[PDB]
Amino acid sequence: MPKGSLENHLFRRGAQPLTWAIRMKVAVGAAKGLTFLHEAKSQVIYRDFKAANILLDADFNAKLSDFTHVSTKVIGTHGYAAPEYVATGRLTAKSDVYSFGVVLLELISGRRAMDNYSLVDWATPYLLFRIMDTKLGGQYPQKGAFTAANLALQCLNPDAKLRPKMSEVLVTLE
Amino acid sequence: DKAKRWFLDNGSIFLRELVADCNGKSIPIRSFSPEQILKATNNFDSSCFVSQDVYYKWYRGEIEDRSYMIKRFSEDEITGKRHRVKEVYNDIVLSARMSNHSNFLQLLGCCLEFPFPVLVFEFAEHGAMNQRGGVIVNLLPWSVRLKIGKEIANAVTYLHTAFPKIIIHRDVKPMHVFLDKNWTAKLSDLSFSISLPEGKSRIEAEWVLGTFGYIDPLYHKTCFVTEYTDVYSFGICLLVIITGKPAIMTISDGDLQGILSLVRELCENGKLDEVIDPRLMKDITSGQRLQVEACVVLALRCCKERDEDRPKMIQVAKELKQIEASL
Amino acid sequence: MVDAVVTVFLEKTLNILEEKGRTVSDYRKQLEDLQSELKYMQSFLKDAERQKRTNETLRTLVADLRELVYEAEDILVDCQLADGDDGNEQRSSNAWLSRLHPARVPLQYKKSKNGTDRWSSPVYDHTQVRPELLSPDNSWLLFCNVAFAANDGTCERPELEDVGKEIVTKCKGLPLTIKAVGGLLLCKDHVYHEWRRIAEHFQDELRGNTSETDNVMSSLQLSYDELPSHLKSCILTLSLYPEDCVIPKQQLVHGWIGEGFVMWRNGRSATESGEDCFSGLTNRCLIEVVDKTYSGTIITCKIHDMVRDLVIDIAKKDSFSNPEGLNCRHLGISGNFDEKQIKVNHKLRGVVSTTKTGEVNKLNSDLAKKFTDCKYLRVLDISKSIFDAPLSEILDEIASLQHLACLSLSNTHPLIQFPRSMEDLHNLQILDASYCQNLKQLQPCIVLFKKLLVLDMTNCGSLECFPKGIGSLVKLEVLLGFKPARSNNGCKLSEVKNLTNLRKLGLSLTRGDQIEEEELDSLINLSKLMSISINCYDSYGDDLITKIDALTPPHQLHELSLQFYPGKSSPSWLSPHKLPMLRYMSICSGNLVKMQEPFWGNENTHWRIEGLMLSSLSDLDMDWEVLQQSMPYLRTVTANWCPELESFAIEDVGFRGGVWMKT
Repeated sequence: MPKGSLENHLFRRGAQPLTWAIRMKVAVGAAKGLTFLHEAKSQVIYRDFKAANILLDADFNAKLSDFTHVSTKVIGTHGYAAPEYVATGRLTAKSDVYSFGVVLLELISGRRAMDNYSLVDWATPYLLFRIMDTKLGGQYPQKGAFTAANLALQCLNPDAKLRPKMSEVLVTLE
Repeated sequence: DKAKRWFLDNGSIFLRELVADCNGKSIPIRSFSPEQILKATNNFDSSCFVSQDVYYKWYRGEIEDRSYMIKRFSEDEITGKRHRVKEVYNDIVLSARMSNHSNFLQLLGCCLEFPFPVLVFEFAEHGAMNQRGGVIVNLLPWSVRLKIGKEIANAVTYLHTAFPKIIIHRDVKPMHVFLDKNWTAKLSDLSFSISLPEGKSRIEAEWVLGTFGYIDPLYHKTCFVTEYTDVYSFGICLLVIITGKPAIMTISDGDLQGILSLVRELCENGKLDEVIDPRLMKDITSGQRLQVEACVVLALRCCKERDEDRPKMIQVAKELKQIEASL
Repeated sequence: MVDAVVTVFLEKTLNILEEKGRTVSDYRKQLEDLQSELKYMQSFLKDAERQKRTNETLRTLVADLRELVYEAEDILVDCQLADGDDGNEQRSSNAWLSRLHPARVPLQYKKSKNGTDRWSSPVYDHTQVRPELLSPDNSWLLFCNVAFAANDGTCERPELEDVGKEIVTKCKGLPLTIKAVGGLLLCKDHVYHEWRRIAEHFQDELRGNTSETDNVMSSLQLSYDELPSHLKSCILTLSLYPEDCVIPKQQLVHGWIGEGFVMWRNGRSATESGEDCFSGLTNRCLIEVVDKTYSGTIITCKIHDMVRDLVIDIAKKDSFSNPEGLNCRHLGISGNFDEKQIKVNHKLRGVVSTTKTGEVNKLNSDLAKKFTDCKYLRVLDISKSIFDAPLSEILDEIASLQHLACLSLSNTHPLIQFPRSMEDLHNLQILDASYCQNLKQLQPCIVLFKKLLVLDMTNCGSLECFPKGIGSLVKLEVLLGFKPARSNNGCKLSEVKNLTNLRKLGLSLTRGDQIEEEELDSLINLSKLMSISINCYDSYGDDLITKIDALTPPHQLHELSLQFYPGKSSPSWLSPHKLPMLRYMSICSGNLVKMQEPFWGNENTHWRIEGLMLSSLSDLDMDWEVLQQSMPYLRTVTANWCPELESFAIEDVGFRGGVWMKT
């Protein structure tokens, strides 16, 4: 194990100041890996896209690795899961796109979906209200992050007819 | 044989869980013999089988002069997991303690020389309600649909309200709700239940469990089972009654449909006159399509995403019993 | 507890003198010359057991006197069930008949100046409710409420009120002490100088404490022994319960009545004296009421901590309980607390199981064999227990345990057969296996011993449903779970006509042929029958309710409680016209849609009842004002789970039961 995952660095219990704007570069490295991981084949759905699988290397390389009726649901144990991985059961590409959108919503912000209300309940209202992150000082004036924020907004749409895709999410980010 | 030490073990932890639940002040349970219950179930493999589930298989059976429903438990699916074996005895003693309502599928005994307590119940004359309706080879009318509506609702609010501690079972499917000759909804198998302690109605669910489609997305997303957890999973349990359509539903292309996905967009679009299980359009439904519209607006209002706006099961029971006023 | 045991001894003799089947001897004339001096002793033994306090020299002698009163009643027990040449015990009594009074020569002056109670019977529900300490102008009005409590606690003749100020000002107005010394002062209330006596008896023990936790610790050891000794022996045995468990009276009242702490000769036999002495002991506020039924009968009850350690160290200074130290009276098995294996000893008056409402004493097969190692173990009730072997072949050694009078094997699962070691026991004055859902056979050897008082086989489905001739016994006062049998089978109601002593009985009905046509009139001439209960749990065929309907009860009743009744109408005998003086009524879970108009029948006849339960039943449609105009006498109506009923009073009669008191 190189360093541990993103919440092993960002959420490392309210400590470890992250970086400047390479968290977007970590996220696009994750997407660059995942696109030939699961779309350069005929069809693969990643089944497990959550921040406890996105690990980090020495140069902060987010190389993803190591990933039927089941009653105890476990796939997407928090808000990583999709609104139609509530009613369907079939793992489509919208589920991996939606979990990628919520980990991007994490990496611009730095808040998980726990309850003392979740990330969707506060992201789509608080919109310019792009003053959402308060840990960093250089988070605001980069202003490609408003484009990435609207990308997360268009990525966290509920319906599966106007989706993004893991290939064309690199275009709006770079 | 080793059926005796099977009895000595399961009676031990049965009595333990029963007196831990309700102080040993039980209901008239009565035991049976394998020569009785095996001839009842016809050795577990017949057409007197009713319906599968994960832990258990509902059968029909017949002891002398009287048929019954029987519930087994799949030993091969339980015997290695300790949360399952501590869950199943909560299931049977919670149904035993719960039989004091005339709307739960009341208990007649439990037979314990097995490895796991294959337990009898009374005999509702129809079969299990499947994810459409009556499973005996035949449709069921409209008045019994609303009747089994409020007779699911008051039973599940007996689950929520009736005790010092409140208990949830977090999957009210329409697969569970059985059905007798007098057309009442003897709800069964209180079998995926957590017992959360007193005062507070909000506990962190240690696993997260039960019947995809019927998850209550807030319990999906936050991993804590709560006072509102069944309010979603009853609501589409109402809607499976109304549309007659399963929760894992396809239309020609790989099951991208729950009923809650259909209805809340079909309301402003279709004006609600397509959600009423159209094979029950040979019913006349003269003025009682208004109570159909009322109960489906009720169902979507108790299935929404801000759980503070949801009614609680006492209010859903009061409202869907007061929409009886068409009579 | 020296005063406590002399009364049960002399009342045991007062019962057993009238047999006169053994008169040509010497050891039967000496009983009158054994009780005559004890009638002399109990004139001063009460004050001797409080001059006991702050004096060691009476613990040298009268403790041994107490421990030989048990010996004296025990050899009398040996003479009772001897049935042979028991001529060796004529000098065993003479070993102490010439030796008690050498301990009374030290009792020559310590007075220098009745086994039943009078104030036990009327009960007065005293539980009215920094908030601990109060002013003497606020303590004293509530102390009059607790203390007098007969005229709703008022102040009639002022000569009793300055003394009414002087006790409560010593204890500074802390609550449960004024509760205890009010509960004592229910009783006498006659004259001034008796309160001057107990006022000095309260004043002297406060001269040497100077600590509020030592100023209230004994503030009621005087109200422990200024009360009649048959209930003084009755409070002390509930020390054998842990710190805040809630004690059920169908364990400890049976524990009292089994080994004999409750006395009766005047007709009113068994539970009507047991709950009498319990209700008296709760008038004295030693025991507080936890739970009510609809009917106001009491179920479970708790203590306070600072009085339970008082009765604990009374037991410590009494050689009674906490058997860490072998000279103790009777064992209390609690939940996994007796891995020491409290050894076999002859002293050993009994045992009682005790749990904290939610646990199980896991207890091995060896210590039930240690139970049957005893000889004189007159209560044996192992209630909330599990076992690694069936109770049949581990309680099969009760043939060596003859003089038993109590066993409540309730909620104990390996009980597939009552043992065939139960023929040659002859007292066995109560038994019940209540709520025990596994009894494949209830043996016909219990039709032999003619004196059992309770017989609860209640809420237990699995049963062949009785032995044959249950009318051959006469002294059954409470028989819950009768279950009449089939035609060439078991028991019938037509022979329980032969009973007359019953008060609370129960019976479950499944088919139509448990009852029978000429058997339907079997409950008219039950004289003092008081509360029939019914659990018609099953009806596969409708033949049960078609001819249940003329099973008339005794006209005298107190608590009619039928709890399933699968008929859709009323049973059509429940009327003021057919049962006039019934007090309490309860309908539990069934499917009775409406009732006959002969349920009400109010042309001149009204219910004259007092409480009503309509609990969990998805069938009814009645009206509240109809129930007022039909039932003019009510305290409460506890109805909780019954819809199509919302014309009734309380806020959700389908879902949450307001008990609906009357103002």
